Amino acid sequence: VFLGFLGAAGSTMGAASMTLTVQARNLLSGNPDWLPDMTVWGIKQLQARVLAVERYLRDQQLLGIWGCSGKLICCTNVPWNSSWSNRNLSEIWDNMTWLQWDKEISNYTQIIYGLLEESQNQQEKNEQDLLALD
Amino acid sequence: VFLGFLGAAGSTMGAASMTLTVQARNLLSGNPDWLPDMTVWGIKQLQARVLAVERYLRDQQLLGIWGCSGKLICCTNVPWNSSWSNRNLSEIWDNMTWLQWDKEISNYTQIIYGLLEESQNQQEKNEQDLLALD
Amino acid sequence: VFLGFLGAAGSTMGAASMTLTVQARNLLSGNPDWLPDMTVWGIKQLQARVLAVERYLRDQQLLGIWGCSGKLICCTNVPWNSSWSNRNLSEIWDNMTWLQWDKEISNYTQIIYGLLEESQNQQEKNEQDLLALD
Amino acid sequence: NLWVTVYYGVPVWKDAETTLFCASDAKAYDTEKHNVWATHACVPTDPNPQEIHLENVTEEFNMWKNNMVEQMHTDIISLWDQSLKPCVKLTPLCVTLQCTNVTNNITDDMRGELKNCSFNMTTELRDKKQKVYSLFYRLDVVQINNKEYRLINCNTSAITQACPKVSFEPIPIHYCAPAGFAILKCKDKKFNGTGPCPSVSTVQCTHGIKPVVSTQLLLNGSLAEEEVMIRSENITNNAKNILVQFNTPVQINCTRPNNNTRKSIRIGPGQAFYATGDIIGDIRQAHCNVSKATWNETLGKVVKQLRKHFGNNTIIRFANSSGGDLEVTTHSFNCGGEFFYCNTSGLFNSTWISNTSVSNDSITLPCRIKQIINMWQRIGQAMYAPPIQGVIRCVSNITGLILTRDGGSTNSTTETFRPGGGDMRDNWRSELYKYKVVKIEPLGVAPTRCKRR
Amino acid sequence: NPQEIHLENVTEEFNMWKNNMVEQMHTDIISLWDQSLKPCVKLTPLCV
Amino acid sequence: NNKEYRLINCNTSAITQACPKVSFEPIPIHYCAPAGFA
Amino acid sequence: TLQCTNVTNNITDDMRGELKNCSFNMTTELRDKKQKVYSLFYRLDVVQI
Ligand SMILES: *[C@@H]1O[C@H](CO)[C@@H](O[C@@H]2O[C@H](CO)[C@@H](O[C@@H]3O[C@H](CO[C@H]4O[C@H](CO)[C@@H](O)[C@H](O[C@H]5O[C@H](CO)[C@@H](O)[C@H](O)[C@@H]5O)[C@@H]4O)[C@@H](O)[C@H](O[C@H]4O[C@H](CO)[C@@H](O)[C@H](O)[C@@H]4O)[C@@H]3O)[C@H](O)[C@H]2NC(C)=O)[C@H](O)[C@H]1NC(C)=O
Ligand SMILES: *[C@@H]1O[C@H](CO)[C@@H](O[C@@H]2O[C@H](CO)[C@@H](O[C@@H]3O[C@H](CO[C@H]4O[C@H](CO)[C@@H](O)[C@H](O)[C@@H]4O)[C@@H](O)[C@H](O[C@H]4O[C@H](CO)[C@@H](O)[C@H](O)[C@@H]4O)[C@@H]3O)[C@H](O)[C@H]2NC(C)=O)[C@H](O)[C@H]1NC(C)=O
Ligand SMILES: *[C@@H]1O[C@H](CO)[C@@H](O[C@@H]2O[C@H](CO)[C@@H](O[C@@H]3O[C@H](CO)[C@@H](O)[C@H](O[C@H]4O[C@H](CO)[C@@H](O)[C@H](O)[C@@H]4O)[C@@H]3O)[C@H](O)[C@H]2NC(C)=O)[C@H](O)[C@H]1NC(C)=O
Ligand SMILES: *[C@@H]1O[C@H](CO)[C@@H](O[C@@H]2O[C@H](CO)[C@@H](O[C@@H]3O[C@H](CO)[C@@H](O)[C@H](O[C@H]4O[C@H](CO)[C@@H](O)[C@H](O)[C@@H]4O)[C@@H]3O)[C@H](O)[C@H]2NC(C)=O)[C@H](O)[C@H]1NC(C)=O
Ligand SMILES: *[C@@H]1O[C@H](CO)[C@@H](O[C@@H]2O[C@H](CO)[C@@H](O[C@@H]3O[C@H](CO)[C@@H](O)[C@H](O[C@H]4O[C@H](CO)[C@@H](O)[C@H](O)[C@@H]4O)[C@@H]3O)[C@H](O)[C@H]2NC(C)=O)[C@H](O)[C@H]1NC(C)=O
Ligand SMILES: *[C@@H]1O[C@H](CO)[C@@H](O[C@@H]2O[C@H](CO)[C@@H](O[C@@H]3O[C@H](CO)[C@@H](O)[C@H](O)[C@@H]3O)[C@H](O)[C@H]2NC(C)=O)[C@H](O)[C@H]1NC(C)=O
Ligand SMILES: *[C@@H]1O[C@H](CO)[C@@H](O[C@@H]2O[C@H](CO)[C@@H](O[C@@H]3O[C@H](CO)[C@@H](O)[C@H](O)[C@@H]3O)[C@H](O)[C@H]2NC(C)=O)[C@H](O)[C@H]1NC(C)=O
Ligand SMILES: *[C@@H]1O[C@H](CO)[C@@H](O[C@@H]2O[C@H](CO)[C@@H](O[C@@H]3O[C@H](CO)[C@@H](O)[C@H](O)[C@@H]3O)[C@H](O)[C@H]2NC(C)=O)[C@H](O)[C@H]1NC(C)=O
Ligand SMILES: *[C@@H]1O[C@H](CO)[C@@H](O[C@@H]2O[C@H](CO)[C@@H](O[C@@H]3O[C@H](CO)[C@@H](O)[C@H](O)[C@@H]3O)[C@H](O)[C@H]2NC(C)=O)[C@H](O)[C@H]1NC(C)=O
Ligand SMILES: *[C@@H]1O[C@H](CO)[C@@H](O[C@@H]2O[C@H](CO)[C@@H](O)[C@H](O)[C@H]2NC(C)=O)[C@H](O)[C@H]1NC(C)=O
Ligand SMILES: *[C@@H]1O[C@H](CO)[C@@H](O[C@@H]2O[C@H](CO)[C@@H](O)[C@H](O)[C@H]2NC(C)=O)[C@H](O)[C@H]1NC(C)=O
Ligand SMILES: *[C@@H]1O[C@H](CO)[C@@H](O[C@@H]2O[C@H](CO)[C@@H](O)[C@H](O)[C@H]2NC(C)=O)[C@H](O)[C@H]1NC(C)=O
Ligand SMILES: *[C@@H]1O[C@H](CO)[C@@H](O)[C@H](O)[C@H]1NC(C)=O
Ligand SMILES: *[C@@H]1O[C@H](CO)[C@@H](O)[C@H](O)[C@H]1NC(C)=O
Ligand SMILES: *[C@@H]1O[C@H](CO)[C@@H](O)[C@H](O)[C@H]1NC(C)=O
Ligand SMILES: *[C@@H]1O[C@H](CO)[C@@H](O)[C@H](O)[C@H]1NC(C)=O
Ligand SMILES: *[C@@H]1O[C@H](CO)[C@@H](O)[C@H](O)[C@H]1NC(C)=O
Ligand SMILES: *[C@@H]1O[C@H](CO)[C@@H](O)[C@H](O)[C@H]1NC(C)=O
Ligand SMILES: *[C@@H]1O[C@H](CO)[C@@H](O)[C@H](O)[C@H]1NC(C)=O
Ligand SMILES: *[C@@H]1O[C@H](CO)[C@@H](O)[C@H](O)[C@H]1NC(C)=O
Repeated sequence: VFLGFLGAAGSTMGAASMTLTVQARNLLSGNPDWLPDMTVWGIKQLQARVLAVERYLRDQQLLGIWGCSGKLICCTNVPWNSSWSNRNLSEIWDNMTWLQWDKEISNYTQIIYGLLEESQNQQEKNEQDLLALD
Repeated sequence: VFLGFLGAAGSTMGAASMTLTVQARNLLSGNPDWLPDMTVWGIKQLQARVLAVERYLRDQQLLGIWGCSGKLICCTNVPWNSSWSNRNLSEIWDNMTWLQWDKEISNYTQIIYGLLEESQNQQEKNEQDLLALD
Repeated sequence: VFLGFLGAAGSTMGAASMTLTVQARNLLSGNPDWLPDMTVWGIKQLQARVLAVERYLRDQQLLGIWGCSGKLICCTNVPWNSSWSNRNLSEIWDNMTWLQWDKEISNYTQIIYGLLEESQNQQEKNEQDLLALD
Repeated sequence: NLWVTVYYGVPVWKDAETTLFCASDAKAYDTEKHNVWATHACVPTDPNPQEIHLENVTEEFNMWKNNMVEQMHTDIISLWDQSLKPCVKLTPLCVTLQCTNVTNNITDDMRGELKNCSFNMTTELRDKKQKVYSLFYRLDVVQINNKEYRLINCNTSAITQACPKVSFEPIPIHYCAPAGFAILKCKDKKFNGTGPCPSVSTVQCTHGIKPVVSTQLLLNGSLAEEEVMIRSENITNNAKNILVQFNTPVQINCTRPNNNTRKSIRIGPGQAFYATGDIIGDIRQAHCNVSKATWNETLGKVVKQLRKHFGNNTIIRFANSSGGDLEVTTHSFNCGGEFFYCNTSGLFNSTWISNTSVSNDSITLPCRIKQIINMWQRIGQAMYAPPIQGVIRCVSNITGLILTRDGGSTNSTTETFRPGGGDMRDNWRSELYKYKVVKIEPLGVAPTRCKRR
Repeated sequence: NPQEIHLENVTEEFNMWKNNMVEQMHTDIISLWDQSLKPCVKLTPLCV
Repeated sequence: NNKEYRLINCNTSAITQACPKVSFEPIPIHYCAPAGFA
Repeated sequence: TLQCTNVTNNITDDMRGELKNCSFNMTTELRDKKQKVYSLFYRLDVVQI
């Protein structure tokens, strides 16, 4: 079910996974037209919509250095750790929200980005170069 | 044949398909250097070249939410509808321009974007997650 | 070995190839916060960080028109020319820096970009369209 | 068995503060007043306001730590200065003014204070100078010692005249969220201001807000939902103000009865100063009418909402203001161009029994008028209000109050709620209490079973 | 080198009287006058 | 009403002198299209 | 125009003393009247005409 923009903010992570392209399509282009030339009030909103794409491309950069690169669901080769969220499957995706998930991972989330940028493409790419000549 | 930028605007869609990378390379970087610090005349042209990448990334976002993501020719899994352009093959690609094509689709084009953003990656991704565990 | 940002500027190209994601992660987001509203000194630094993403997306465009598109190591189908760097393997990757490499290619580098944007995706894509119907 | 998987586009937000937009409201081209408040730069409103309710969502709001109020406060101030920047300056008006009381002091028990001032003003040319007259009005020096006068506006700051082409009629301005961010809108009828909102929706552009500069009485504001709200940053602490929102709008009618006229005397090569001409017709003081039955009912409805914090079956009082600044002690606002400074002492004489209080079709309020305002927090400038040619009458809804509690050991005795104000940010919290700005963080990680290569 | 590329087989409908390029150069020349005369010498005491 | 005179420029608007260092000789100015347009 | 005066202490004019007790008609708060003030001082100045 759609329910529009951010409609599944309190639903399950499996049901909210069914609304990924809706939250994405409305974050980048909230296009305001600035054809009128008004001096000092443009530099505040233009700085805002320039920092918007600076924050956007920072996520695309993190979504580029990882083996994941399609702007969709994507799988990696880094194993899940039992210390992170000591829970089984379907306890998460059918009784948890993305907010409460990010809250429990916020303690351990900072190292996961490093485990996705070094443990893979510093070695996966190196293995791809050392396994394609044959 | 090349014929430079926009050289195949009146040619066939098959011949113009042979000049995709030429129209792309000259739309993003028309780089003007703004090292001189002139007060009020920069905010108009800088707003122009900021809205340029805002319009550019809007297309990349639409070219990201779809199964298509390579900045090239790309195929999907949505079938063509006989109500859209009641014409056979080679009647299009050898006697039609991209302008006249966009004109006839302009009546039916708005739903095709929805058929490419929901009928696929809301389901293709979901099927990819439910068909990769084996 | 890491050695941080630009740590392998004088190392071998094979050892520096082990630090690609480090040089990439720190070039795009050097995020300065511009919440304070100061009139004339913002337009100089904001123009700088707008030309930063204009130069960034120009590389992504060149990294998009080529068969290479993953922001990683990537291989093509254009053969190496003996006129470019008359050297064997392991003479480069174990006794040369990326700076000295770009210096020797600077004489012949301008045509390589053309050989990667036309000799491939003007023909590789066309062959992909003419070899997928079966 | 299970591996980490990234998900791009998850509904995850973190509260932050960033620059917001502003809306044109779309009738701006048909206004053609050359410049309204923010018609200058704001962009038109979307055809359909994307108001999406988020089910199962409880979000913690806090209107008193909000950064949207600081933005609208800094937008209004920068709106004042940029509006008065290209207009006519009146620094040569700081001269000596030999003035005279108005010719009609009839029954000096009643008051009459307009000063038929004449002075040597500079002219079109620089060689000669001409003598003009008729600045008028109560705000003035007493002189140093026909009696001499000068401007005490000149005793503080420089003076510039407001452009006569622009207007002060508030255009509905609703702030808008930029790309990548969102605005969360509380929706339950009763809301403390501080606490979790169980019914939250999201929008980009907010609902239409009229920038109204008013003290002691909130005007043309948004009505509450079903019950009168008593909001405060800290109810126990006395110094913190008590914002009130009304359920039923209190009708108020203000009039400047003096059928007035203007004079365009020429000063300098391009400038032109507008002076208050001789009053045509009879004269009497400006006033504001509030129906006594509606105000009696509104007080009888607010007193019950106030007893919930201060005691069931107890008495509360509220007298008039204490004293101090004229903009603080008086219900100051604008209408048509003139700036009414009415005294609300005729409204706040009340003590309350647990069932009643301790005809007269209406309650009238005396009101003085002022044209030179030092309301600007930059004390380097002051604005001269141009005279309005004709009679002025404007109606309005009263939706709010700003009250201060008398401190001390008044527990066993009664409490007193004198009116107050001063800080402009309190005028905005009655409209931005239900709004919070959040930034979107769509990068999420979650374990599923899948394998690459 | 001015990149002047002719587009064969192309007929484009032009209208010089509804053009917005004229409005831009009109608003550029006026803003050019004011910014050029802004820091110069004022002669208001010459009105004698 | 040697006869007196004044400026009728002063009868309309303020006056400012043109900078003597700048010139009014027109430099060839051709407009240019930004990125993404033609 | 500033009618000035050497400082009152030139003691031993072999050593130098150069601060000018200047007084002048400055404009005031109002535009009608003008007041006379003093004490600009210091070596940087004209010699007059
Ligand atoms: C602030 O709070 C104060 C106090 O709460 C409010 O001020 C008060 O306002 C009222 C209304 O104006 C003032 O009331 C006075 O009313 C009398 C008229 O009533 C008297 O005389 C009647 C006949 O003339 C008589 O019938 C009345 O009742 C008697 O007789 C009946 C018969 O059955 C009997 O049953 C009763 O027991 C009585 O015996 C009653 O005696 C009126 O004359 C007053 O005005 C005149 O006099 C005053 C002072 O003398 C003078 O100031 C006026 O100018 C005028 O000359 C007056 O209207 C009451 O006096 C006010 N209180 C004070 C302290 O002044 C106030 O409204 C609130 N707001 C503000 C803005 O201040
Ligand atoms: C709170 O909200 C109320 C709305 O109820 C506001 O009250 C309105 O205030 C405005 C501005 O002062 C008033 O509009 C003015 O009306 C004057 C009288 O016009 C009469 O004739 C016209 C034409 O038929 C009628 O539409 C109108 O109702 C009257 O019968 C005008 O002279 C004023 O002119 C102004 O705008 C014109 C536009 O061209 C300019 O040329 C003028 O120079 C000038 O700027 C103006 O239109 C209005 O009458 C009030 N009443 C309403 C709508 O009920 C409050 O001001 C507002 N704020 C506060 C703090 O209370
Ligand atoms: C506020 O004060 C001002 C003064 O600063 C005052 O304006 C003056 O009003 C008087 C009213 O009598 C004007 O005096 C007359 O005005 C008429 C025009 O209406 C003239 O025609 C008169 O001159 C005739 O009579 C004179 C008598 O000797 C003759 O000498 C002359 O030749 C004419 O025949 C006379 O001037 C006065 O002119 C104005 N002042 C100005 C500058 O216009 C104003 O009325 C006061 N307002 C209030 C409400 O008190
Ligand atoms: C709240 O309400 C109270 C009353 O409950 C109110 O207090 C009153 O204020 C008025 C002024 O608004 C006072 O009246 C003055 O009293 C002084 C002496 O105390 C007189 O000198 C004053 O007259 C002078 O000015 C007149 C102007 O023309 C001259 O004609 C005259 O010759 C004098 O120079 C004036 O009468 C009044 O005394 C008080 N007190 C009471 C209880 O009435 C208070 O102002 C209200 N507001 C606030 C902010 O508290
Ligand atoms: C630089 O020059 C300035 C002048 O521009 C000078 O300032 C003046 O100093 C003198 C010092 O005597 C002041 O003169 C006296 O000042 C006292 C106050 O301290 C007054 O009380 C005096 O007046 C009384 O005596 C008079 C004598 O007749 C009486 O007439 C009068 O009624 C009083 O009883 C007298 O004015 C003088 O006032 C100042 N000038 C000003 C404008 O204040 C300054 O000192 C010089 N500095 C140096 C270092 O040379
Ligand atoms: C506006 O300007 C007029 C004229 O410029 C001012 O009139 C001036 O008034 C003063 C005060 O009375 C006069 O001073 C007196 O002069 C006489 C000699 O003329 C002298 O004996 C007295 O002791 C006193 O100093 C002054 O002369 C007079 N100017 C003229 C030209 O007559 C007027 O005061 C100014 N202000 C206003 C508010 O009108
Ligand atoms: C120059 O401006 C200042 C203000 O910036 C003037 O100060 C004024 O001083 C008077 C003194 O009486 C203040 O009056 C106040 O009255 C209330 C009662 O109404 C009393 O409780 C206070 O204690 C005080 O006496 C007045 O508010 C204050 N401000 C203004 C705007 O008048 C100063 O007088 C000005 N200079 C001259 C020469 O007038
Ligand atoms: C505002 O509301 C209050 C509360 O309803 C009104 O108070 C009421 O006032 C009337 C007349 O002033 C009172 O009636 C009189 O009461 C006296 C008490 O001694 C009695 O002797 C008279 O014969 C007469 O009955 C009434 O009791 C009082 N209370 C209530 C509950 O009605 C007040 O009048 C209102 N103000 C208005 C309408 O302007
Ligand atoms: C500051 O202002 C005062 C007064 O505005 C100036 O005083 C003026 O000084 C001059 C030069 O001595 C006086 O001129 C003389 O006037 C007499 C007649 O009064 C005449 O016979 C002489 O031939 C000479 O022209 C002038 O009258 C006097 N002004 C007044 C009102 O007395 C003063 O010079 C100004 N400058 C300074 C630095 O103080
Ligand atoms: C204007 O106000 C003044 C007072 O400021 C009034 O002047 C006094 O009026 C009384 C009448 O009872 C006379 O007895 C006094 O002699 C007047 N004072 C002076 C100085 O003359 C005056 O009545 C008021 N009205 C008018 C029309 O001037
Ligand atoms: C404020 O003014 C309005 C309009 O002038 C008043 O509304 C009128 O009230 C009278 C008396 O009840 C009615 O007969 C009219 O039909 C009303 N007109 C409208 C348009 O509603 C209002 O009563 C005034 N309020 C006060 C407190 O004076
Ligand atoms: C201030 O400087 C002046 C010179 O510019 C000194 O004036 C002279 O002092 C000598 C003392 O030897 C006298 O003989 C002269 O007559 C003075 N000149 C004049 C013109 O009078 C003066 O002494 C210095 N100091 C003071 C206190 O004024
Ligand atoms: C899990 O995390 C802990 C502490 O971060 C680490 O010691 C352990 O090796 C990790 N295990 C796996 C399987 O990643
Ligand atoms: C074609 O479009 C029509 C109307 O939009 C729709 O009813 C029909 O199902 C479509 N058919 C296919 C094959 O998409
Ligand atoms: C190498 O480059 C030369 C000159 O650029 C060219 O003539 C030759 O064909 C190239 N050979 C290959 C194999 O690319
Ligand atoms: C007249 O003006 C004087 C100015 O000193 C003022 O004090 C007095 O109250 C006024 N008289 C009136 C208005 O009756
Ligand atoms: C309000 O102020 C009182 C007195 O300082 C203090 O005891 C109380 O904790 C405060 N409450 C809040 C919410 O700030
Ligand atoms: C106190 O509470 C009771 C019951 O909740 C309520 O009926 C009463 O109205 C309250 N106090 C007053 C005097 O309003
Ligand atoms: C209010 O009225 C109720 C019901 O008549 C009564 O029980 C109560 O005592 C009254 N309270 C007061 C203060 O008169
Ligand atoms: C006052 O509120 C009433 C109730 O909806 C409304 O009809 C009226 O238009 C409002 N007036 C103003 C000025 O907002």
